[PDB]
Amino acid sequence: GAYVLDDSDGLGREFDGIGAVSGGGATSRLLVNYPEPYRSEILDYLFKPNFGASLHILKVEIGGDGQTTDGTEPSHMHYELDENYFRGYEWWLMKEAKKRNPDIILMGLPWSFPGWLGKGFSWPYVNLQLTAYYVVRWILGAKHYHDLDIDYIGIWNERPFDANYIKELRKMLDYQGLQRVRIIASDNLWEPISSSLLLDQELWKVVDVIGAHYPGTYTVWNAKMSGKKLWSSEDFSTINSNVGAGCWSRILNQNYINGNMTSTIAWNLVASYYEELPYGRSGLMTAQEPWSGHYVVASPIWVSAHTTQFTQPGWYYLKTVGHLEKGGSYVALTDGLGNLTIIIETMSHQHSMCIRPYLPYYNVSHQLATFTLKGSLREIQELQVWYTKLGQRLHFKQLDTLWLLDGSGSFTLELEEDEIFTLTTLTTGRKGSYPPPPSSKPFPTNYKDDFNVEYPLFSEAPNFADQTGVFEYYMNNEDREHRFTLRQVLNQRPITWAADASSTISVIGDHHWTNMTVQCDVYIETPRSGGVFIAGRVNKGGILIRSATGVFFWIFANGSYRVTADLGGWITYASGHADVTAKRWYTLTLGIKGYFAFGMLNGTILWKNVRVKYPGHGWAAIGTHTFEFAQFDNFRVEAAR
Ligand SMILES: *[C@@H]1O[C@H](CO)[C@@H](O[C@@H]2O[C@H](CO)[C@@H](O[C@@H]3O[C@H](CO)[C@@H](O)[C@H](O)[C@@H]3O)[C@H](O)[C@H]2NC(C)=O)[C@H](O)[C@H]1NC(C)=O
Ligand SMILES: *[C@@H]1O[C@H](CO)[C@@H](O[C@@H]2O[C@H](CO)[C@@H](O)[C@H](O)[C@H]2NC(C)=O)[C@H](O)[C@H]1NC(C)=O
Ligand SMILES: *[C@@H]1O[C@H](CO)[C@@H](O)[C@H](O)[C@H]1NC(C)=O
Ligand SMILES: *[C@@H]1O[C@H](CO)[C@@H](O)[C@H](O)[C@H]1NC(C)=O
Ligand SMILES: OC[C@H]1O[C@@H](O)[C@H](O)[C@@H](O)[C@H]1O
Ligand SMILES: [Ca+2]
Repeated sequence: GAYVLDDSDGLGREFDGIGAVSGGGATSRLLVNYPEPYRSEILDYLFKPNFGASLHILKVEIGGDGQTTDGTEPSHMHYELDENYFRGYEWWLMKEAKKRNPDIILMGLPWSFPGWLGKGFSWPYVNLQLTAYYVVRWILGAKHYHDLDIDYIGIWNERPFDANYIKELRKMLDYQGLQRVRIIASDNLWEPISSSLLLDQELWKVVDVIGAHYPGTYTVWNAKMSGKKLWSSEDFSTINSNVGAGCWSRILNQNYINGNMTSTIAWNLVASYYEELPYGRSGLMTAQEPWSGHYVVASPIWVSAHTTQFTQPGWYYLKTVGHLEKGGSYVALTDGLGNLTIIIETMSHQHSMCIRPYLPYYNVSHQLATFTLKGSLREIQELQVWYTKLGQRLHFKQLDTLWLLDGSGSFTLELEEDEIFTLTTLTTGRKGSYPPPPSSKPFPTNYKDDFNVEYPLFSEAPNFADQTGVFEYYMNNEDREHRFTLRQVLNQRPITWAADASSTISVIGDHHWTNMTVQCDVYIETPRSGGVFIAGRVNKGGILIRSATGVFFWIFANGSYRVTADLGGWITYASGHADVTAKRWYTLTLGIKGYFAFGMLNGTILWKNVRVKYPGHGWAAIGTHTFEFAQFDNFRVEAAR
């Protein structure tokens, strides 16, 4: 009915920021090859202050060469004795974010690790000092090569922690003069981390934040007892339609209200991965067409604004926050300098369903809300007003100032369903705008890449999304016909997070493609036992990469060939002998039209009119039989969608 907002009785918990994740996995893959100015606009919509999402926090995967949801991300140590601080795009992303917001808070977390850390096991805790050394090299590198200070380091995404590891990781950070860097654990459930902290003072000393995943707005008693900052360190993961923006809006408030969480971080920052990959379009905005420049500033960018443009890490929540009588919720915060921000949400059950968890139905309906400013707040007479309505929508529209000059220090609102209001003393608010970008367009139906780039800006060719193994630009001075190629660089299975395939593979193009011709030069580096393939109609990737079907055309250095229906090689379409050895350049062609396929070795037919499942559709792809060195060159694809 009436709700009091006051601070004379003290303050709530310190606010830590709203953020998002790049990674887990390859979520930003297709953002790096956006033409300008679009790439830069997209970044502005995410990171520029007083503009778009205006994020406070950027969390990135520390790549371990394993598949980690929508692809793999390259590690800084592929092998023992390898150190390279320039692979992939997270370094870049971090720099672009610091460019726009110098005060952005940066976080790193591993999902997978290179297999060599396991010392013969797929386990990152066999040698604690080795795994810590690995993780600490990354933090050092960020600083030494990119001038990036990493503020928070995690443990092992949604996997078990080892308390001795966390202790070692702290000792190791300190030893390298990284006392400044804080530790967040365990990026999984509230337990066993929370009880672990109450039972072990030494573990308690070295963990600074409890970050939990998909908590459904709630915490647990042990976490409250710990006195640690509590964060939803990964949340959201829902299609950025109105439903998703509704989900985001509700949990932004109710994570603090119900769960005492002082930060929430969305997976993922931006949908820059093929939509047909797992959890497609579940970023705060969409940017999945570098070939066209098309991007969508989706509802969740403006939901974010309603909190980020009007708060900063270091502000405090008030004690007075809660639910509304008739549905929805409200939080309020101050900076302790006379500024006050009020964020109100009325998301209806039906337009705010998150993927994890699903909420039993709850009611929201029209209501009036009366707010009264007691304590050091009574002295406020003017408040700027921002308003969003989800579902025909209006986004982040500024409304006329509200005045409380009567001396009541009180006002009232006509709240309805699926609305958000931000009431703030701050006047910096802005609904940033660039002109609309180009219209969406399918992936090009003729496409070529000869990999001829001597100093590439990124470590991998555009549009190729690795789903097992890691493919890289490769310069080979000692050959002149193939001096610039794409090379698969893993020589052993990673300490996996997902169920990586047994074969490496990178997918590309348009998932709708159904008739297509794929050509590529391939070179097998391993004698006797090596193998490579090219494919089309590849229908699954990411988390599901093991399930992928399609038409796979393999050659091996034992003088043989197989055509399979599946990446796992279980199902045979044709197989035979071929004049193929290791360490020789061969040109593969694969043609698939309706019910039939054919392969050519070096322009000459190897197999014709082999029957294949149809209809079927999916990407094109290149890859290798195991985790083995191989090269590709002069890639082309001609497709019909
Ligand atoms: C990919 O290739 C398949 C196979 O070529 C395409 O399906 C085929 O579509 C054609 C024409 O669109 C069908 O042609 C036939 O033409 C005669 C004469 O006018 C007509 O009387 C028949 O009823 C039929 O329309 C053909 O039957 C059909 N083949 C199969 C196996 O379904 C497909 O359109 C191609 N996909 C894309 C989008 O490029
Ligand atoms: C409200 O917010 C601002 C920013 O936090 C407070 O600080 C001043 O704000 C102006 C405008 O941004 C700056 O140009 C000054 O340099 C800031 N002064 C200081 C000492 O930081 C401001 O004091 C707060 N008070 C209100 C309600 O306006
Ligand atoms: C957390 O929130 C509850 C209500 O949701 C509140 O009563 C309690 O004081 C808070 N716990 C803290 C800040 O430790
Ligand atoms: C929700 O509550 C309102 C107000 O009490 C009521 O009019 C409406 O019938 C309720 N809807 C459901 C499905 O419970
Ligand atoms: O909902 C999808 C997300 O789920 C999390 O468990 C994971 O950390 C993310 O990488 C992503 O897969
Ligand atoms: Ca070349």
